[PDB]
Amino acid sequence: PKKRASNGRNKKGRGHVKPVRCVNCSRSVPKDKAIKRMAIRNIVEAAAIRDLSEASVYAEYALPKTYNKLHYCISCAIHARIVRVRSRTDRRIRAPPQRPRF
Amino acid sequence: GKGKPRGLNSARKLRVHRRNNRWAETTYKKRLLGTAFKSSPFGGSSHAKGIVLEKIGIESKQPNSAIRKCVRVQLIKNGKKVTAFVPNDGCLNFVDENDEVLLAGFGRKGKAKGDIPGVRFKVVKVSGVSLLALWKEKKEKPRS
Amino acid sequence: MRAKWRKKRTRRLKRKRRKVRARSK
Amino acid sequence: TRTSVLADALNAINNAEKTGKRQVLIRPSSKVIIKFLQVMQKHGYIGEFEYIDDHRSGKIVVQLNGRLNKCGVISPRFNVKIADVEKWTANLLPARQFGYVILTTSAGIMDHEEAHRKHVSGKILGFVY
Amino acid sequence: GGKKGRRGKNDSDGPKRELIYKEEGQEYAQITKMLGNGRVEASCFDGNKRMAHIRGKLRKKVWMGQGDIILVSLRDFQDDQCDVVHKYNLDEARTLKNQGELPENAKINE
RNA sequence: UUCGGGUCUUGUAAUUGGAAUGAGUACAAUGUAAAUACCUUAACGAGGAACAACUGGAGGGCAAGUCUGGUGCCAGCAGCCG
RNA sequence: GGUGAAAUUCUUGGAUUUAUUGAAGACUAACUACUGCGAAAGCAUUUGCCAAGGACGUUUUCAUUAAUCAAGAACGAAAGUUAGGGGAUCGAAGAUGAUCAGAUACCGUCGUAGUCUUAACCAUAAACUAUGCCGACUAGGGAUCGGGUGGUGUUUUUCUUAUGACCCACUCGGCACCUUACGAGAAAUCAAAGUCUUUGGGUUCUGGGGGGAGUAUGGUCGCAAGGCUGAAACUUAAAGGAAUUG
RNA sequence: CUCUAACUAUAAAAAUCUCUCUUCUC
Ligand SMILES: [Mg+2]
Ligand SMILES: [Mg+2]
Ligand SMILES: [Mg+2]
Ligand SMILES: [Mg+2]
Ligand SMILES: [Mg+2]
Ligand SMILES: [Mg+2]
Ligand SMILES: [Mg+2]
Ligand SMILES: [Mg+2]
Ligand SMILES: [Mg+2]
Ligand SMILES: [Mg+2]
Ligand SMILES: [Mg+2]
Ligand SMILES: [Mg+2]
Ligand SMILES: [Mg+2]
Ligand SMILES: [Mg+2]
Ligand SMILES: [Mg+2]
Ligand SMILES: [Mg+2]
Ligand SMILES: [Mg+2]
Ligand SMILES: [Mg+2]
Ligand SMILES: [Mg+2]
Ligand SMILES: [Mg+2]
Ligand SMILES: [Mg+2]
Ligand SMILES: [Mg+2]
Ligand SMILES: [Mg+2]
Ligand SMILES: [Mg+2]
Ligand SMILES: [Mg+2]
Ligand SMILES: [Zn+2]
Repeated sequence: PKKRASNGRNKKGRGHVKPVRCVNCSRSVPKDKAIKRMAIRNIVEAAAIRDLSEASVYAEYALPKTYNKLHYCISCAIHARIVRVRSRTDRRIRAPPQRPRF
Repeated sequence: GKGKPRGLNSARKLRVHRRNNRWAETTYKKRLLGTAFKSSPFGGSSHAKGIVLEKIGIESKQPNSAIRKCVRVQLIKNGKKVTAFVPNDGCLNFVDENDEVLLAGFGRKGKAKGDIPGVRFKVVKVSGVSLLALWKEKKEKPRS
Repeated sequence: MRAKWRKKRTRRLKRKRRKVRARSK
Repeated sequence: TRTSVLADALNAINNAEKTGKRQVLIRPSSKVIIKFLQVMQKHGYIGEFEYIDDHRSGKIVVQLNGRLNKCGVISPRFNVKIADVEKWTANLLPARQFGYVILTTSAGIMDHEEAHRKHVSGKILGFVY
Repeated sequence: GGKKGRRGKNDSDGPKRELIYKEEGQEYAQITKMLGNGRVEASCFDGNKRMAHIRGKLRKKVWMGQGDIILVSLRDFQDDQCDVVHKYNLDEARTLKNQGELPENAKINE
């Protein structure tokens, strides 16, 4: 039976979208059923911020960030802990998991 | 509103649609194709005589463990050969080899009944006399 | 069994039967 | 496309009655709708309707009072012989004490009892009760 | 082994049973080949190869393999087929071998 | 007052009586072209009223047994479930 | 290199990485969304040309010219087939190196056909919203795309204004969405799967238990692959749908 | 009745299983 009224795709009026590959297993999966995660982070972690600051010329370097949108498959997304199985009454909710920190 | 047409001048397509759909049934298809006359062991026949060829028993299905005592009979009307079942405790011995036996339907519309595989016909009479009269010793086999 | 592989096995039977008929046509 | 206009009118009446309203706005407003609602007025199943001239098919505003429970067209206007009137009443009306199979005879659009009184019968339009 | 055993009848006849002989149609035979559908092929000690049904009280109650002495009941109406009725566990089979109810040319020993 | 008459009736018992009657035979007559047969009717014709009603079924569907003996997944039954 | 871990493989003829560059072919990242166009497949770099199209605006024009459709036709993903062109990547077959009891499977390295194209075929997909099309009505809440109306609205700046971009309100059309049952369902659920025993708006196609079987045969299309049409004999008491507790 | 910030990141191998299922009424 229908487990998802949206079918998981989130297409609703296209018929076909262009697939994208998984970052882990390289699964040719449609771009909308290709759960996306925008990893924006520091090129140097908080573990080495002090070390870099003490041992860097150009006092108060901006310490540029790194940006990458990861296109996971769905099997990896279940397994690589990105997305989790949910209650059938919890599948309703599409909001992100409540603002990890405020 | 519905798949069928509804106009006052749509009798033709309604009739032909019903006529084309009637073939989906099994009774109507059998009656019109005349499969009973051509392929069935008897053509529209409730009873049929035959000659006993050999005297075999067949094991039952899984939930039922036994060997039902049947008999292979070659029909006289056309020459077909069918297995048939002698229905009672001590009736196998009553029918002897190479005697005329009158087979009847098995009651399940020409299909195997119960736990007995590959049989579709009872045995009602043997050598002119009925099985039920022999089983209660009301009549005896003429032994001709 | 899958309908796919039953279909393919039927197609291979048709392979052999078509080659046989073409030999004897 | 709009094939049977009276069907649209009666469907609108049914929908606006089931929801508990007291008025309907029927758009196309032909002769047959006017006669049908006039018969319903004569028998009380409807209130005080209204024709709104548009110079284009007009419209109708229907007032209800909750007395009606179901309209409905017999979309193929079957030729109903005077012998088959009783069969239609049995198949459509819920009881013999009331209900009316509105049918169009050569003497106009009339309820089945009136047609049986005139001893005339024609095609069937719909049913009200 | 398994949890099946506790569901069983627990019919423990381990002690030496008294072997059953052949009676007016019941005859000894040897399993030649194992077939499917719970049916076996038995070479009887008469020069014939009968087809013997794995039979009630014997189907999933005792497990029998190739080259097993066996007792089988015939059917007078059909001689070709028969029914396996009892199985001898290789000890009383030796006793019958010495007493020689069966031709001794059929030597089956571990 | 235990009762209990059974005061008022309804069944069960190889107890026990008196009746009625055909199914059969059969003088006749009717019937029929002639005969059967039917309607009528002499004379016989019921006590175990032997003048003897079977056909299927008794787990459910489906009314009626978890009584007795026999066979032990045999024999067999069972339209289906069993 | 690569991996769970290894090995096959390339390397002091100096590989792997290091800087400029050059060649080829494919692709069009990030922008990319419960967003758009299209009859469906499908469509994502810029610019020009070619014609086409939906929606809106219209006190413009014809007046039933329309809806659905047997026969007939046009397109029809990927794969595949003939030839000509290319030939980067990735990779059916194959070659091996591993893992295993076996592994000619999954992990790995090479690797033809193919992938990319110009003509000619093919006409099948879980070609799915598993919901035919046209038409009417029925219930509340926001947003979103295209168009159009009004604002004594706001920033814009070209002194003011005209645009544009927003803000508020309304309307038409579209992909959609939230809540709810007062309706429908065997329910999962559906704002249509409602207005269906209170049964009839028009209309096309399909199904009558499972298997045999989308098989055989007979046509027909195709070079071939295969497509369309398409049973029975026989066998079976179930197969199946949704949901509840383990 | 007033607000848009923090972050990572594992995938060795594991095949198979035979009986036998049994009433719910005050
Ligand atoms: Mg599932
Ligand atoms: Mg998703
Ligand atoms: Mg669209
Ligand atoms: Mg057997
Ligand atoms: Mg125990
Ligand atoms: Mg009786
Ligand atoms: Mg009986
Ligand atoms: Mg009995
Ligand atoms: Mg009863
Ligand atoms: Mg170098
Ligand atoms: Mg781009
Ligand atoms: Mg867009
Ligand atoms: Mg067509
Ligand atoms: Mg191609
Ligand atoms: Mg080529
Ligand atoms: Mg390989
Ligand atoms: Mg290998
Ligand atoms: Mg590989
Ligand atoms: Mg490669
Ligand atoms: Mg198809
Ligand atoms: Mg389909
Ligand atoms: Mg069928
Ligand atoms: Mg099928
Ligand atoms: Mg053909
Ligand atoms: Mg299920
Ligand atoms: Zn993956």
